[PDB]
Amino acid sequence: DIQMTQSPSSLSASVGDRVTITCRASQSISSYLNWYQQKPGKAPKLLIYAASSLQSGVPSRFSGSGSGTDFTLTISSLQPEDFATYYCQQSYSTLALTFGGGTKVEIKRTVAAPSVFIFPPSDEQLKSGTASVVCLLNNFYPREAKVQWKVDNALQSGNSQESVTEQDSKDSTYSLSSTLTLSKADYEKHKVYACEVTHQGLSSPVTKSFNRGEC
Amino acid sequence: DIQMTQSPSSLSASVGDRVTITCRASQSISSYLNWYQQKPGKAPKLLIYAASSLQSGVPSRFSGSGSGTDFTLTISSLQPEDFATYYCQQSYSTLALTFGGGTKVEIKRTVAAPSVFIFPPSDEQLKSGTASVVCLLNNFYPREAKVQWKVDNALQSGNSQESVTEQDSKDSTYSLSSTLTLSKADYEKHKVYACEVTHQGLSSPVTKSFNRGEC
Amino acid sequence: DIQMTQSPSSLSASVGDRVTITCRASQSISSYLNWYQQKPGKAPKLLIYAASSLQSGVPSRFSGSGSGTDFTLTISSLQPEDFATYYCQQSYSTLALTFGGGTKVEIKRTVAAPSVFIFPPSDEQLKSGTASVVCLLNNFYPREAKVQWKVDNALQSGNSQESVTEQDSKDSTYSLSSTLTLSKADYEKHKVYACEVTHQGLSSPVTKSFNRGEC
Amino acid sequence: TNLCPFGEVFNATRFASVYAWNRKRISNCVADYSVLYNSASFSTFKCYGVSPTKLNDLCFTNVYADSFVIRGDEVRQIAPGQTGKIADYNYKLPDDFTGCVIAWNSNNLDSKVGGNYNYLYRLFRKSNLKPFERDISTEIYQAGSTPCNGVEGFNCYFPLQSYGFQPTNGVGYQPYRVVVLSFELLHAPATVCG
Amino acid sequence: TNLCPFGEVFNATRFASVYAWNRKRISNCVADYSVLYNSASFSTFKCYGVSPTKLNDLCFTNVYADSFVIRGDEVRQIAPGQTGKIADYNYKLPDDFTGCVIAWNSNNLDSKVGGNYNYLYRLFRKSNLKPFERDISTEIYQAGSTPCNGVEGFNCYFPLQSYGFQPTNGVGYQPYRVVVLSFELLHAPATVCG
Amino acid sequence: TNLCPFGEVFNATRFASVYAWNRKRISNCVADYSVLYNSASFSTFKCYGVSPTKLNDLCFTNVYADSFVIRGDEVRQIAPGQTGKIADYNYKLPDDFTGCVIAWNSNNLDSKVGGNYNYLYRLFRKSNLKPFERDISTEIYQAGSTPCNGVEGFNCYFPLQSYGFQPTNGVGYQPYRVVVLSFELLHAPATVCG
Amino acid sequence: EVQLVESGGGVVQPGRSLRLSCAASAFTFSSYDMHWVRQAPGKGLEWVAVISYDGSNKYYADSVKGRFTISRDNSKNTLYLQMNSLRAEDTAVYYCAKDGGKLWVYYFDYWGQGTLVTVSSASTKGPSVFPLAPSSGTAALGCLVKDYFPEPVTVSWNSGALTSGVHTFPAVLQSSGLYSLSSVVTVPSSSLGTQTYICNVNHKPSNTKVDKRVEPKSC
Amino acid sequence: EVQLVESGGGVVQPGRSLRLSCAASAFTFSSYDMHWVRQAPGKGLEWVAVISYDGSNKYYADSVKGRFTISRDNSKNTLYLQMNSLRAEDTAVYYCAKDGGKLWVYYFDYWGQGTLVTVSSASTKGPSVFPLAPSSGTAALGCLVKDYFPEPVTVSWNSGALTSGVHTFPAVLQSSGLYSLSSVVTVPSSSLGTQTYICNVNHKPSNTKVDKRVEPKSC
Amino acid sequence: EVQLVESGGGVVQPGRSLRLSCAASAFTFSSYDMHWVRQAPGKGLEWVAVISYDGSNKYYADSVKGRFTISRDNSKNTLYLQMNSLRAEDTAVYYCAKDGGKLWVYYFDYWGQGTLVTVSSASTKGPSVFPLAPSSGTAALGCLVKDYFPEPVTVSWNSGALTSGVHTFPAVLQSSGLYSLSSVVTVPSSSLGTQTYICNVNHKPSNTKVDKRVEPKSC
Ligand SMILES: *[C@@H]1O[C@H](CO)[C@@H](O)[C@H](O)[C@H]1NC(C)=O
Ligand SMILES: *[C@@H]1O[C@H](CO)[C@@H](O)[C@H](O)[C@H]1NC(C)=O
Ligand SMILES: *[C@@H]1O[C@H](CO)[C@@H](O)[C@H](O)[C@H]1NC(C)=O
Repeated sequence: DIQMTQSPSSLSASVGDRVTITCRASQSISSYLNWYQQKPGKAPKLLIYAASSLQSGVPSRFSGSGSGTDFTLTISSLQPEDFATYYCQQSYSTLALTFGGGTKVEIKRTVAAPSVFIFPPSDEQLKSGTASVVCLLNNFYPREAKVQWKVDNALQSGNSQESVTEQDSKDSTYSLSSTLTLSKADYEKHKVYACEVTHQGLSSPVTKSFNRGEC
Repeated sequence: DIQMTQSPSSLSASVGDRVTITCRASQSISSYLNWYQQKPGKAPKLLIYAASSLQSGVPSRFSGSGSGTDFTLTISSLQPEDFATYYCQQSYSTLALTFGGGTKVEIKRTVAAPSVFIFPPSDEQLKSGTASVVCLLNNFYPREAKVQWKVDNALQSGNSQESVTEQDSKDSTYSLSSTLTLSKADYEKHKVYACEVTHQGLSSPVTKSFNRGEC
Repeated sequence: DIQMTQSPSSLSASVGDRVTITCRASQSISSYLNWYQQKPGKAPKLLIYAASSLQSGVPSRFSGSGSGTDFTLTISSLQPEDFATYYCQQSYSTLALTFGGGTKVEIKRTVAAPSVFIFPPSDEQLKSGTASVVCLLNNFYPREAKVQWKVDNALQSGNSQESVTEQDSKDSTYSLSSTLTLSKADYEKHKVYACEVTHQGLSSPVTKSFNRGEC
Repeated sequence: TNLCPFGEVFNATRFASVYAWNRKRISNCVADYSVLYNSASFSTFKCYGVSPTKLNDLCFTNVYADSFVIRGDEVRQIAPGQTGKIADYNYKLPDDFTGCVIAWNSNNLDSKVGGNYNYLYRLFRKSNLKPFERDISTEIYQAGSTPCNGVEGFNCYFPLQSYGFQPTNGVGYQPYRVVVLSFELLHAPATVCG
Repeated sequence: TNLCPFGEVFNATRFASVYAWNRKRISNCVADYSVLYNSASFSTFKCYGVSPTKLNDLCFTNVYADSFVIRGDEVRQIAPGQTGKIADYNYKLPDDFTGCVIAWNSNNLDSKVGGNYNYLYRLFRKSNLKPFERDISTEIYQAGSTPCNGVEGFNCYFPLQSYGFQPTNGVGYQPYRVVVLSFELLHAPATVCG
Repeated sequence: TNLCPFGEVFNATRFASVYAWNRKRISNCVADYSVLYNSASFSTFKCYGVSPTKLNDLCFTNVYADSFVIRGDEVRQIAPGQTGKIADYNYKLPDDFTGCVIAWNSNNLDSKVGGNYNYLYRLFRKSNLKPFERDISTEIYQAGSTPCNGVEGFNCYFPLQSYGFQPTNGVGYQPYRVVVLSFELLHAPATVCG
Repeated sequence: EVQLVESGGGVVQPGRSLRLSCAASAFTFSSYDMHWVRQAPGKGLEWVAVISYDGSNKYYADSVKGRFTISRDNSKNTLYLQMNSLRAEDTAVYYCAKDGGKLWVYYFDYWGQGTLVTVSSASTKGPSVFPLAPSSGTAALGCLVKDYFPEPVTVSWNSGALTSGVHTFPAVLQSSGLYSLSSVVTVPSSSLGTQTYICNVNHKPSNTKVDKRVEPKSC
Repeated sequence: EVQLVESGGGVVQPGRSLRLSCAASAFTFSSYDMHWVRQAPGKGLEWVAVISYDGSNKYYADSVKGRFTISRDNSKNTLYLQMNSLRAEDTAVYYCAKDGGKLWVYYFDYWGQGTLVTVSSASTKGPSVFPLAPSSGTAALGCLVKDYFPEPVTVSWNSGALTSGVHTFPAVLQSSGLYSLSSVVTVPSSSLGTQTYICNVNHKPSNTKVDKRVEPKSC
Repeated sequence: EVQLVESGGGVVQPGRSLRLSCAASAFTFSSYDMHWVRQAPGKGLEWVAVISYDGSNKYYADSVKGRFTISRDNSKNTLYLQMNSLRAEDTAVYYCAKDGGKLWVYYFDYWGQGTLVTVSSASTKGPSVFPLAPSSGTAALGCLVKDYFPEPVTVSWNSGALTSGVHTFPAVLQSSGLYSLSSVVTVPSSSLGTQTYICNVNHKPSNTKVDKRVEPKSC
């Protein structure tokens, strides 16, 4: 059908900078493209329609251009209230509308070194029958940090899940919690659980490790 | 077996210009290539044999060169009597001789804008049962003009045939007649027949159109 | 498994020159590579182990370097006693060890034009039932010379075999003998046996020919 | 009164082969799309360039109604940017088509116990069709180096292949009637409106 | 006395599927490799990084014993620089592995008259596994453009395929138990020695 | 009297396999091509470099008569710029060959009720033959990485494959005897003339 | 000045039916078409179906075509959205949106706040909370609220007294169908035994309130 | 000074046989080989067969091998070309050509004027002529001579009085096997009703003469 | 100062067994592992099998795994190599090599002189010598020692009087299983009939001595 690619996936920008976002389609559409804005949690909001028309009540800093397959949305001077996720949506396919993947804009601050912590399962969960391990990353910037779980120095994938907090209002740094889980029979079968972290702000990878039932 | 490609397919040249024609073979032949000349309607005539030998009674302006697969025929100074079609023929395959596709040389004149006309079928043909539409191009240069037939603004291909007159002796411009034909049941089933023309001398395509039985 | 490629296959060098030999593996090995030396006829001898360790009693001119897949052995200043064949052997695969193809180093002398001779079968071999033809190359440099057998001007391959003498101690030129063989019924069936030679020192190919039973 | 005769198109007793896609011209009549809205028997109904809803409040210079027959699997192929036998050799659309497309099975009507072979399709052509091009040339295709001098055989194939339509055919192989409703609006008065 | 329990690994009654490669950790015990030397029933015994002989005179920080089951044809695949189903989707090695690999047929034990299907293997994965990576995710693979929303069918496949092991299976198709014995030596005291 | 014995070549009772293409040398004799002109039983007769007609009025230093056997489909392959099994692995021509080629079916003679397998052809070779090269080496071809140490089996094939010639074989599969008549003229006296 | 009110959202087992209501205000609901847009948790927007201004033309997305229903009552300025035989894929947030009619192509002018719909074949279950204590430059502690259904759950630290440094991680629906959530708070390493820390959580749908103490690991 | 005369060309149904004659003059027909070359309408040259000077060696193209025959009579300096079981593909113009014998490779030195041969399973049919009138800066009119067989047909304007601007389009053999031709002539738009225009066509093989008036379309 | 002595090499029919001995000196044979390396004629090295210092660990190459045997007697400082059911592929030169033990990876420190082993299902056969005379700027003559088995054979010119310019070509094992060798010597063209040339060859295993005269071809 039709697919829309929005770039970059996420960008860091500060106040007063000129931001540009590109949206590309599988095939050509003359001017059947729209730009919308949606804050975290808040409902979606319109910014630009037709790719070349400013919506009423929208600041003039937003400008749209492009035709065919590639379109651009540009902000002459960024503002604190503009830090939201922007969607680009095509309209050529009325009855099979599709939207862009989204582009979340964060505040371009200094690089924050993650604070990494490890926490073993509680004996109460041991009673239940399951086991869960928590690897915490706090106050890091940007959000692009790789978290890897090691079981007895063995890489494990897919058995945990990560959750990222929104950019903080105070220091504009993120927090990540990785929960590595398995059953009781699968927990004692191994001895060492370690959480390696790779981040831009780390000169070397940092891993927190422990041994089962040792404290 | 063996195939011979002669380039260009057709070229425009004026008197006094130096013309070059290339002939290429599928595989290599030392000197087993010939150049012949044939005027429109007149029987074929020899110019060069062996690719490096001038035929007796042939003007010195014709010169041949090349060996292996690629051969060239060159005319130092073109003359009005030299405007003919030149064939290049290989001789390495005695019992399966093959000739070139031909290269017709026209007079390099100014670009002539086609005069385009449309003519509907006569009622006499309507009585017969068939229907034919004539699209006429006259006094155009060069001959490379696309003629497209539209039935109710619908492109049709293969149902007509085009015939091109020879380059004129007076103004050196061509004439083309396209006859679009179908049966009586197929003629009234539609309403509009149009003949779009695309030519180098036309800033924009020109189409002549009409509506059935309206005059 | 693992394959080792040593380059060049053979090189010509003179005394005092700096020689370099490369050895490449299918995959990566840290330092599990060795260099050995073996003179013609004499048993193999070690030069370098681990690719970065000089063996005791070995001249300092031999130096090893490289890791992963590509390794180099370098001789700062060549000596007459160093003219031998060098093998590079990997060690990462303890139980499936493999060695290099070998690199024989000859003395870089002037180009020697081969002396070529032809010799027909003796009547004694004719009595036996077989037939053999000898094509001799002597005093040529380098050893890279193509010998081709022609039967009635027809190229023949695989029916003979070539034997190359070692580089000579006096003039450092090689000798080659090609024995072309077939049965009695296959010998008289043809008339002309010729041995064409192609060598770097020959401006044109040289062939020695004869006719059966003519002397 | 001056209503556009869309019914005779959708309720036509017989249809054409795809390579010979039948066309109808609609002009100087009232544009009543209610028949589409009421008709719930549409297997597929997909529009492009303009929404089907706010159409009866919109005028155009002319309307073109294309009709043909394909199989179920080829239904997806009737659209811009589509590729396949039907897409390139039997019917085509531009990169800026403006209109609607409708498709519905006609197995009850366009199938026979002995197989309905009346409908055919082009299977070969030396070049892809231009947009909205109709080709019914009976030229024999040259598939090999040997020229085909009006005769069939080696590297010489009949350009048309007949469809196999039977009551027992699969959904992707049962017949489907397909319509393309295209609206054109130029710098000319629009003679059709809702 | 403080001997490493390698026997329970090689004499384990039951093994795991390759995608779920079982692991054992060996530390603070005496390194007795005589069992390997005495045991002549090894189908394949190939080491890399260090010779198997001068090992009982050598210490390491830790030992990792990997165990799984494959077919005979896949035996060659258990090695660095190897490619194949087992190489990329079920088990992997680095470009600097240091240890040994052992393989032996277990057809008498790991085959059934009705076919031993207890052992499975990953057949699809959108990316090659990282070195020494274990993946047992039950995610349905997306093979086509259409997302697989937790359901199987078109372009939606179960990542695990069960092996067919029977007494009559071919040598390359009969089950084989495979072990990887890896020795790690860091800037830490070595608690295991011969 | 001093006539070239072309008859013994074309009327030879037996022929050779293509890979072992038989050759005859013709010199110091009168060049009588009438046998070719009279003989209308030639399946194919194609010359290159010089016309067959004005040949008996032309001298050359030497003549080479090549003879072998192929199937009907391979007849086209005997020519310069040809590709195929026969073209590259069993017989070859230069880019400047000068002579003639003749071919005729010998199914009545070169076929058996049980199949005539006496004639063979090379099917593999690590490099294409040089012009007018004859190869009858019995070396086993190395098709895989594993060297073939004089034994057949995996990636080790016998270079020769025997033709299947029977009375019931197809035209392209029935045997055909093929001759190449090449004329060489150097800066030497020509001992053969018409 | 446009006001839209989604309502009727809730949770139900798969295969059931649900009705959703959008209330229009401050504009002519009768003279514009309406679209329904759903957005799954963490994903983006997804078009569903659209209705004309007059309610005579109906269209739906292929993913739900023949499964949903869209209707409107201009007299009441109300928009009705019926979803029969719902699948687990239908768990998302729905919004109602105006047509706009400014072009022959559909854009989206205004949106409501939206309402939440969830599908799951599971009953409500009491949450289980577990402490997340630190060990031996500050430290941090937290609580895990795991195995609770459905959303949402309310978490506080020191009965709300502890505010700074508190991060309540977004919940996630695990394969079992339940939800798990992590709450964390960083404290100086000096104060670990003197100050008591108790995470207070309330789950109104299940009517469960639990206050769990957290103490550093001891051995 | 070389003269060649092709003759015997004509039209016949497919599968029949035809004999063609080339007469040699001003050269030794006996001491040179002969080739036959055919050229289809609108295409280029196509080699067919060749005969020796002495008439003992014969060769033909694969396309006709075993279907044609080439023979010569040096006593008469005549060259005979027999074509048995002719196909529709054989419709073309044939020429005879000298050998030349200047090389071991065949070239073509001299050619005749050639003769025409056609194959068609159709009878002669009376032409049908139709007017091609203009409408409402000059204009142009023409006549279409359609459905006539075989070639050729003669066309004139105003019984030959109208010459300037006249273009007689080359004929083409349509799928029905017949021929159609278009004749055109441009005239100033001022003179359209005063001067009468009549295209006069004659077809001698069918013995048909028709003079058709052309008048501008009226409505 | 390390001395190794291979012994026990010889020739045998395929499928038989052979024992090879390596004698150690000037080093502790008991405290190092041993490898066996074989090198085919004209090829390079090929690893076979290895034994520990203590003789308890054994390993062999796949090409011979389960076919060879390696054992050692540290009391005698002797290394034993038994090869059962030998193939024609086993014809090569064997060497014994020390372990070195300088790394966790095996290198080769010292080698012996090696011993020769051959496999062939053929009996010893008397050599056949044939002259290789020149014809009509110097010339050259030679003798061919063909159809002899096994290696080696000794060749001289003029009973050793003729030394300069003599080249004894390496032998080669032909498909028949026998050996052929060529010996050559260049002489000035002036001296061809005055000086007599006789190639003197001896084959001790077959106990055959032949002196063959060479004279230029005469006709
Ligand atoms: C087409 O036929 C159906 C019944 O087959 C009918 O309901 C419909 O009204 C017809 N179409 C029109 C435009 O009347
Ligand atoms: C494993 O079992 C075998 C017999 O099945 C036994 O010989 C061997 O000693 C056992 N392994 C150990 C470490 O004892
Ligand atoms: C070859 O044999 C045929 C009959 O089989 C005979 O006619 C012909 O003359 C023979 N060839 C010659 C050169 O005599």
